[PDB]
Amino acid sequence: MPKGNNAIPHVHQRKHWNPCSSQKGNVKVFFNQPAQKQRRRRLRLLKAKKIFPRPLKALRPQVNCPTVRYNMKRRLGRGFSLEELKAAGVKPRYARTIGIRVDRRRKNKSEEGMNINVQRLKTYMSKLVLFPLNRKKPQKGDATEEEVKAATQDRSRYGTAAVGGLVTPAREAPRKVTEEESTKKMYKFLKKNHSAVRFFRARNRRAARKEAKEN
Amino acid sequence: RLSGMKHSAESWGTGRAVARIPRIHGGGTSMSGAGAFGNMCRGGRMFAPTKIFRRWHRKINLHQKRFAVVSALAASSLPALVMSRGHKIENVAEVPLVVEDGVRAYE
Amino acid sequence: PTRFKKTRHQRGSTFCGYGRVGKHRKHPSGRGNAGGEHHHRINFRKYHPGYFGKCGMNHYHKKKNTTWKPTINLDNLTKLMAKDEAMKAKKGEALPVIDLLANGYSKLLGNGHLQAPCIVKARWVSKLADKKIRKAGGAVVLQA
Amino acid sequence: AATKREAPVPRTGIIAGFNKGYKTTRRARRPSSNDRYALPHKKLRAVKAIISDLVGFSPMERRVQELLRVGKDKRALKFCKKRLGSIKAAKKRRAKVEEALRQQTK
Amino acid sequence: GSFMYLNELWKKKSSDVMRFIQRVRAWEFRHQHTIVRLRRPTRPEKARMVGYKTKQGYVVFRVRVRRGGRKRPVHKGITYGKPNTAGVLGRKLNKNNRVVAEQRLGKKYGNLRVLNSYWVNADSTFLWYEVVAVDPMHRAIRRDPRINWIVNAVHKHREQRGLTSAGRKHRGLRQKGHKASKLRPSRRAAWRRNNRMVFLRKR
RNA sequence: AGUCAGCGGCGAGCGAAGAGGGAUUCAACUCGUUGCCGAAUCGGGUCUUAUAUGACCUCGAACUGUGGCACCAUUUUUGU
RNA sequence: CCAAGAGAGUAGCACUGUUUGGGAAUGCAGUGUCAAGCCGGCAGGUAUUUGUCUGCCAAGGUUAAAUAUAGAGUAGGAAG
RNA sequence: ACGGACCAAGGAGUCAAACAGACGCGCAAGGGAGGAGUAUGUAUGUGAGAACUCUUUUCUCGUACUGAAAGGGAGAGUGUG
RNA sequence: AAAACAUAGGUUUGUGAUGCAUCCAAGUGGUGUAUGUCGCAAACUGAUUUCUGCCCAGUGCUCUGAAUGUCAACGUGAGAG
Repeated sequence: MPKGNNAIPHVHQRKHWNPCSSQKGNVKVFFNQPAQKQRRRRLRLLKAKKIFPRPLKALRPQVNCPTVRYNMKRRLGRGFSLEELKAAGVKPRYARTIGIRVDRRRKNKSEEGMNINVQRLKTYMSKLVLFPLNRKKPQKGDATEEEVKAATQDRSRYGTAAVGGLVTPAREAPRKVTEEESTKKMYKFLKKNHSAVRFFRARNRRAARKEAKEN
Repeated sequence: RLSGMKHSAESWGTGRAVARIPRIHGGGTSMSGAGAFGNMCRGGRMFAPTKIFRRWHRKINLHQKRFAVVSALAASSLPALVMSRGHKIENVAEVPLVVEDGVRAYE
Repeated sequence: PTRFKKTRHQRGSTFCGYGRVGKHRKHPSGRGNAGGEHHHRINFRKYHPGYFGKCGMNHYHKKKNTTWKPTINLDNLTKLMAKDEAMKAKKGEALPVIDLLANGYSKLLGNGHLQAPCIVKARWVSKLADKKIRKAGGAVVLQA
Repeated sequence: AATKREAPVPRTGIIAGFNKGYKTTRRARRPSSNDRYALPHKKLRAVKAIISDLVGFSPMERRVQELLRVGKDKRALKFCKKRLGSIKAAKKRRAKVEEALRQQTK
Repeated sequence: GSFMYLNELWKKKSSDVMRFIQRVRAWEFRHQHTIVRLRRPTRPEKARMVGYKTKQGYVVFRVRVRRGGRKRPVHKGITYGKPNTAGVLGRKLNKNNRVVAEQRLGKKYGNLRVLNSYWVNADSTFLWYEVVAVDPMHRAIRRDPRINWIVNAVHKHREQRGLTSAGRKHRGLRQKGHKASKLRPSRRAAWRRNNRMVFLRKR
């Protein structure tokens, strides 16, 4: 066979379920994708057209969201926070009618969220049109101005009324350490904090031993 | 899906004076016993059946795809090349011959 | 592509260059992994030493995100940092501000020797920063 | 139960080492009405008990009871654990028979 | 709600008192034919709470199914095979008896839709479940906009697709994510998923 | 992530989830245990009304169908 | 002036089997056994007791849309 | 020793992962998006898996390793005292 | 196509119906048996004739035998668990 020194024994397609003259079977190519893209697209656009008075995206909260790896990150998450919604004031049911999500399984871990959210909420609202009904009095919420939009077409992305992110940026500092930090010990010393917890821990040395040594 | 491949045909084996392949099952047909399944048989499989993932497809590096074009854009006006390109114009003058955008409205 | 393949070069030729000796039909003489221990031993041992057995210890249902990576070392940072800064702050009368998070990471391990005190809003450090940052009058702010 | 829910947890103040990520601003959770969960919703008790009474006991219940009546009371270690399954349950039965008797006795 | 009593009372299975009740039932079935319509449940509490609400279209069945387990039927009990799935009373039987039961009801007529069913009794022999079955043809029922969902195309049976909660039990549905897992897209579907092939658009 | 999860003559061979990004989504829903109750508030039938409704029987239905309420509430709670 | 009305031979446990990558058990099925002071119940991937602490609140009941079509699918395009 | 009476037309080394080298090829501690999604007319169409892309978020792999672990962790700069 | 088998003829077991024998996925399933020791079942021997020894250690079988070696679950009581 040829002599070439290349990257040992490989190549893969010559394995299981690649339907041969047999049959099988677990098939799911992506070649549909153009079409699919279009399927997403063509539809999406076409959808807009239909819906049309409507701002499309439905307001949801903003969150900082998971993990360590995500500990530092925010995403506009699912749902909302009834509590917040409450805090702005708004009947959830009604909110649903407005097209602002709701939730429950947002259990709502901390303060910040409200704060931010009320502003989000508010902001949408600031940017509210609300359509009334004629004959019937605009009134109910005080639904507004017929010509004002143009409700239709630009569907909308809610991000406009209340945007995504938020963070705080920190700057320039001619100083600090001099007050202190150059003494601040971090050659372990500010490891100590962890250390203690580790060390005194359950099956850990400082809780058992010490106590034992004591009696 | 299974082009060719289709008789309940079996290999006849050895002692039978003959190459030992699959052969058509059935009589009268006068396909009766004729070599089956594969490659070499009439109407059969071919060798290597025609696979679904061919790599009809690719990546291209983005920098690279573009970069390339980028060389090309210059060479869209490296005139000799352009002429050489089957492009001719006796007319030839400024390379590129840069034209009014006013033209665009001509109906 | 078809034309490159050896095959093209190798027709009229039986063996496919496999050897006239070795009429190695289309079978394994081996097959997948296994048999490593008898007939492939020397190879196996040799080329993939440390295998099998299992030993040390384990952490079931481990959830690796939770560990997801944190580490940077020093000079590294400055580079991320605006050069203006990095060609300036040195003195200690301007400590430019670095938020680790954007950089990713979380942990600081030694190395580097920098070229301006600055602030790193940093999450964890080796021993060395007490001897580096600190030595530098550069800075760590641990997060809270 | 409400012994588990009230002005909790002013978490503090910085990551790791017994305190962690952020000095909480511990929102007002949990108005969680599923702490309605039985309690002595009086109804439960009332009914359960009537009927409980109405049915008398189980063979076993009595059986263990005997053990008490003597005082083979590490016994039923088994009965309660095996018969009822699990250690809690065991406990649960244990009260359950015992009580009933003890007060029943007066 | 009297059921509150009823229920608890109903928990008292293991007792003499019950066992009277049981016993009569245990002669009654034991006397009785295999599957019977009922003019009402014998365990209303479950029935009503598994949803029975007093009007036509709601049909009651009591059903008898042999309990026990089963043999792997094989002629003459011989397996060639490699060892593994062996034994006369080998493969144990994945589907549940209730489910079969329901299913057998499902098979039993050319109509009924199991709304659900509950066990009522078992003896040394038979399990009894009292089955809440519905016809989806009564004009009142059909009229009934609450339940009419029942009418629809997916309801050309149900029970054999595994639609009771119990069926769904053997069908495995738990939402506890890491005890929810695999079956969540059926058994199969997920298999199809999980053992997918290299569909990579580009490469 | 074919993975530091891992199973496994532990070998062969196998082997996942969570999160993130993301598509799609304004998606969410009932009953049974709460006084529900001045001839069941129901339903089937009938008959009106051009349907409900009206109406009346039937008689399915007080072994309980309605309505109300449904551990997110109701304001918990107390402003009774 | 108070209430405060949430699913059982099921859950569970043993046992067996089967089944799982799921590990001193991922389920299921059979069989036996068989739960709730409600300071509860369920979950929190090394057995346990034991205790906290952390997340939910099962065991009845319905629910587009985004997905599939995998070979044997049918109306009507587009193609290579 | 086998196979080989004759002539047409057939008739056999494929697709393909990670991966090792080689080589061209891109950029370079980053690189590779990548999933998607948006996006506006050429005008069939269009606001191009495939056109053009185009990309904030980044994602993902890469730009220290070592320890079973618990866990740590590199100018132990150089030089210097 | 026989020196084979069948075969009458020879010999023993097993076995009396809530049974024996026996078929069976299962069922109130089957068959022997629409029947009952002059019965059935089961095997061995192979007309008539004539005779058929010794061995029960072995190895089976058999045993209503013994009874306290053993032999599973199973229970039973015993420690924070």
